[PDB]
This record gives sequence, C-alpha cells and structure tokens, in this order.
Amino acid sequence: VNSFSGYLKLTDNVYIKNADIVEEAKKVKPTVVVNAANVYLKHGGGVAGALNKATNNAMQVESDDYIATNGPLKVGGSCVLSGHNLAKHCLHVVGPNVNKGEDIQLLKSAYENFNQHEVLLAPLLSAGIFGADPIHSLRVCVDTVRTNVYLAVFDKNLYDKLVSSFL
Ligand SMILES: O=C(O)Cc1c[nH]c2ccc(Br)cc12
Repeated sequence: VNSFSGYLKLTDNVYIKNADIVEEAKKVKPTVVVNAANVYLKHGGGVAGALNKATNNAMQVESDDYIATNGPLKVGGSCVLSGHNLAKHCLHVVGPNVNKGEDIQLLKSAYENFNQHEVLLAPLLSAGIFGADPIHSLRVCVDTVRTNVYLAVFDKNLYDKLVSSFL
C-alpha cells in the first residue's frame, strides 16, 4: 500500500489523476517526484518552473551547482537531485522538446529513467509546452515504464481526453 489517492488505474503499474503536481507532491511527499527538465536544468517555466517556484528557488540553486560541476544532461537523460520540501528526491528527466526540433524517438529513452525507481509521481514527458502529442506520451509511458508511476495531468480537458482515448 502507498499514500496516493483518487488515481484511475490504467494498467498493472500506471495510474493517472487530474492534479497539480506541485499540490500533489506537497500532500504525498513521495520518495520521487519527476521534473520535466531541460538539459541545462533551467527551471523557469512549466512543471520545472512550477516545482522550482514551490521550493522558493532552492531547486534552481542546487541545479546550477550540478551543471557547473557536471555539464548539461543529454536529451533522454536524467539526474537525481534533492526533492526539497516536495519529495525525498527529484528525478530531473529530459524528454525531447518538439518546439526546439529534438527527435521524438528519444521519448522512450527518457521514460526508461523511471525504471530505476520503484514508485514515482510524474508528469507526462514531452507534452504541454514540449510540443509532443500527450496521447503518444501516455502510450510510450505505459509501454516503457515497468515501475509504479502516478501521473498528474494539470489540464482537466486533457485528462478527460487521455482517459477517454486510452487503449
Ligand atoms: O499536465 C499537463 O497538463 C500537460 C503537461 C505534461 N507535461 C508538461 C510539461 C509542461 C507543461 Br507547461 C505541461 C505539461
């Protein structure tokens, strides 16, 4: 048993809810929250900007030190950093950004990072301002992630569309 509430069950291991991932993280304090990161860990907008704002910018301070030491992530890659006040850990995962012209085929590689963690709270990778089709992102998630993933979908109309189209 775990502390996630009100999720619709999609598969053996994938669950979904219409929720603000910031508010969900604050309530659950999961072991792992996933950030929809970029390779520079520049958290100004979207989930990255919302998560970072909820940490009072401590996520961005930590991330700038990580980049100064290690250099940028790869598209499809990830790193584990602090979860600050939201979670034990934050898994920063870089899905391809279609609006920057990155290869959508890297989405599967991005989701494979989730398999290193038994349970995660996560957004859909490469959807929203990332420019990929969220229906596609959900299909890649279910076909790639084998660990238990709790997906938070911010947009109510998109949540309803994802559930009603899910195969
Ligand atoms: O949860 C959503 O509504 C869509 C979504 C999934 N991933 C996202 C990343 C950024 C932004 Br902005 C939105 C998204």
